[PDB]
Amino acid sequence: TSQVRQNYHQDSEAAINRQINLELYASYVYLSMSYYFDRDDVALKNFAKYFLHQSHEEREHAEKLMKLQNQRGGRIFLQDIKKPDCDDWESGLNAMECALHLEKNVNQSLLELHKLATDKNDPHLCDFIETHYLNEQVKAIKELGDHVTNLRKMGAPESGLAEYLFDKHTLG
Amino acid sequence: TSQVRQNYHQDSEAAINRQINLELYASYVYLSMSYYFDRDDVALKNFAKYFLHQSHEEREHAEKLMKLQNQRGGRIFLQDIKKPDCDDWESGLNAMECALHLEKNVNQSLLELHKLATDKNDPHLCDFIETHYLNEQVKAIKELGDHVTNLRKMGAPESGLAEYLFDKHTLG
Amino acid sequence: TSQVRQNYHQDSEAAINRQINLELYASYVYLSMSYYFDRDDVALKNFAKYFLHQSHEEREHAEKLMKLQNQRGGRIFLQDIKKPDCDDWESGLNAMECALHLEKNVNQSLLELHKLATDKNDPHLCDFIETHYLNEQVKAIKELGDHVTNLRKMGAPESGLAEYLFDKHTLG
Amino acid sequence: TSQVRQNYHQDSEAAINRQINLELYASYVYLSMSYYFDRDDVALKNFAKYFLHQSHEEREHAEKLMKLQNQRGGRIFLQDIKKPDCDDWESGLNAMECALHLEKNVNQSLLELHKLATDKNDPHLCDFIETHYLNEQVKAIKELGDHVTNLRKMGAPESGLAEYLFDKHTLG
Amino acid sequence: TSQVRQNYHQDSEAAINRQINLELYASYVYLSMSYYFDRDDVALKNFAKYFLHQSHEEREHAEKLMKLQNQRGGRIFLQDIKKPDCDDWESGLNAMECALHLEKNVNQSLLELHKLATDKNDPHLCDFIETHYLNEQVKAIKELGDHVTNLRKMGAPESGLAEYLFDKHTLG
Amino acid sequence: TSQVRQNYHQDSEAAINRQINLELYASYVYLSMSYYFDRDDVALKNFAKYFLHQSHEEREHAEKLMKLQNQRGGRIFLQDIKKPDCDDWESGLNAMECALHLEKNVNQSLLELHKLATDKNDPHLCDFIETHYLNEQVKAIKELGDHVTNLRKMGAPESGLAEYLFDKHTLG
Repeated sequence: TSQVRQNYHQDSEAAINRQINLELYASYVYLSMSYYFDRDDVALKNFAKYFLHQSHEEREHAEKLMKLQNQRGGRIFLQDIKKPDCDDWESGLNAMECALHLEKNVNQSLLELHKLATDKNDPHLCDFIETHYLNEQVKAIKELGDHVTNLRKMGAPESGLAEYLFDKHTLG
Repeated sequence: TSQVRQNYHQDSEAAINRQINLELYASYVYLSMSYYFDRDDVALKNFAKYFLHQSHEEREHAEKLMKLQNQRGGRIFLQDIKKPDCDDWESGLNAMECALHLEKNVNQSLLELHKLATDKNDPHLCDFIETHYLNEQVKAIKELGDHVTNLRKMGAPESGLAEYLFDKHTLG
Repeated sequence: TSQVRQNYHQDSEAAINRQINLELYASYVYLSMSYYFDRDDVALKNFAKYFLHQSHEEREHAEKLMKLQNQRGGRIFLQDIKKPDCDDWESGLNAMECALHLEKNVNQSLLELHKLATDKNDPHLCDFIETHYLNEQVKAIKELGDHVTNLRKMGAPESGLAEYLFDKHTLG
Repeated sequence: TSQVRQNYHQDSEAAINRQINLELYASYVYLSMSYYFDRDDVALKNFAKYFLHQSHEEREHAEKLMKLQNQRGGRIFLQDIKKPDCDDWESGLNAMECALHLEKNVNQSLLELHKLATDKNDPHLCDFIETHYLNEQVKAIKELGDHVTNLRKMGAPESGLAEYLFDKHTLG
Repeated sequence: TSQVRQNYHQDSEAAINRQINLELYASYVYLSMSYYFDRDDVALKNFAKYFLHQSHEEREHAEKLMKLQNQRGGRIFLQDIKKPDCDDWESGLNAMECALHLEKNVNQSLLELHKLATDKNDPHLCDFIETHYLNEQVKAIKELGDHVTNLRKMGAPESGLAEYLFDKHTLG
Repeated sequence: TSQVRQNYHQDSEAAINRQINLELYASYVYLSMSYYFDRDDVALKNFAKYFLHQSHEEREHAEKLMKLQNQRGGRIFLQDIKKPDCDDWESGLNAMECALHLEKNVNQSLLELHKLATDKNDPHLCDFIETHYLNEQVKAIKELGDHVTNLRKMGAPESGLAEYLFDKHTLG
């Protein structure tokens, strides 16, 4: 019914709305993680800053998807943003592993979205996903994997000195 | 159990968590409103920018409450962020009135929070609420009331020229 | 026969030449529209500037396609540029709607071109179309739809005050 | 019927429209010539730049005539822009000679236009043609004649070294 | 076994390693060509600079592929870099033609890589190849074709004056 | 047969070509080492940057030898560049020790080259080797020995904290 809509299938619109919800959920998870490390009994300021930055970037991803939905003449339908799985993230390493797993889930959702856009012969949507989301996801996953590897090699779970020094030198 | 907690009652902590959820919900409502006016069949860019700015500011309010919760030794417990009441906001005037009503609800919640902080003899929390939230709320309510009044006097609901000119001159 | 030609099918070359003609035709249509609004009995200077800018950008699109044709070793075959459908465009709103319809036709042609490039396994051509034409087309269609919506809500066809004020505030 | 029309005869208006078409045709011819020299089997970049510059200037001439038509209260009536006579221009010298012949035809058309304006006692049109078109045409014809003479003296048709060196030193 | 690997098929990893070897081989060929023209009995400094620049750029292409291999969780497996086909490149024109043929082989390998990435439903790899390699390859092939055409038209193989002047004016 | 050759014995030319191959092989080894430390399961960015810098410098050494070969009228004869001994370098300390051993082999080759140049009474070649290669080799060997010593004293092979901190403070 939109005057601008062209070659934009309904399944693509629904999947874009689902992806919007997933990006908002990721922003919420990162917000929770950020303020876990601000606790007086955790007190790792650079971990908190890192996760707050990630939360803001995920909000940006969601807003770019909403802009895309309006550009193609689809209609945005928002849903509840579910609370994060954990309230206590238990360590810097555990938070990094959870973030890695979350970003891999988001990547899988984006790949399914790209496959749907391909099956519907929507080159603009495929290009939008490739240009703005796929490489960003690969970069984020690689960075999180590097952080997890370094924390593990330092002996992070047992020794708080490892997490302290990683906070200052890598995230600082 | 927190080493920093002092004169911070459990009811105050619970009410702060509830206020965090309300601020996040307000940010979500403003996000929905912002991308309603970005639609090709609505197409009021300055309304969209205004509501996006409000959404970001509400996110900031929520984050400041989370920082307060950590400062006093309370523990943050996040909940689901419920979807906004409407998906179609139907006009600039209707969105402004809904925003006014939302900000008045938020003000009422903050006043109840202040009364609870007073009854528990928590001067730091009372001062935090007064300094960072009460006057901001009064300013926002006054501004929204002015916008609603001007739109009504222009004849906004019937004439789209009113909404167009308000978009350019007041929100521009 | 070209020393540089590689994975460039003849159907792709023919379709590129057809697209060149369509882009030149669009530039001509926008030129006609621009100098309609320069008439003393129409006298909407910002409408004229907008459509002249669009005409120049369409010329740029055509020249970029010609450069592509030479880069891949195809040969350019120019055809007549047909005169525009109308000499009197009758209003700012009517011109905007005609421009929207023209840009949608151009988008449909580009999508058919992309499908042909996909069927011939020509990734370079597909990427060229996606990178330089598809998102530009989506942006142009969205912008024209917004202009049409605003003119309609202002009451443009009946009232010349609407067209006058749109000229100064949106296109100014 | 135009409120601004004064001492502007119908034959003058028709001849101005014909001149607009001729200027657009010249721009198209120069565009074809420019992208002939961009071919991988021709590969004379400065010839291509020269002819593209000429094409843009001819577009400017056409637009100035359209502005004149609106200034005097006449009405623009566009026609088809015929495809250029050649798709393969066969050498730098051949293209230069064809350009010389085209500019001489355009000059002859402008002189007939001036004679018509004189016979209708239209001093403004005569002055417009003299001030903006006649001396520009004489300069262009002289420059093209100089280029043709130099290419001939270098032995251009037989030796590609002549065309190469002319491209770098004269058109560079 | 990599914590970051996702939607990255083993055939894609093997083909990426093969492409790394091909890019390194191209860098080696260009190095040989560059120092052929530095010989006292050849003595064309700008040809040498051109081919050295190409050698460095091919090294950059190889390193970018290695970075890609690590980003996706694949493992780099290096092989011998075979010596170039020729030690005496015999002329500027002959070297340019050999470079054209080499770049066309590299383009064919990249197109096969893209087809493999498409068959394995790997949009990130397809986009990486399209964004960073395909258009660069097309540009390089077009430029080499232009150089070959100009050298041939100047009479390069027979006359050393042609090669001398091409060295100063085109490659200078 | 070269017009510039003077006091340049054939054995010297052959040994220079062998040294060119050895320098290229060293560059390849350092490239392999650099992209080992870029792996997600190793993730020591400053080790990778150090070894990439060394690889580029070895390429420069090879190119300077090729320039020398042309300056004296000898002829360059390139050979295959053999793949590095290892694909998994297993630790920062192990890579540093392997680099030390490689640089000592290169130094031994250069000393044999200098002895050959002395036996052939070639003062220019002896001075070239002394001025551009011998002191650089001694500096590199000393630096690598210092790095190995520090890593060993930190307990590098067992503790990843040692390698992490060496990465940030010494190579950072």
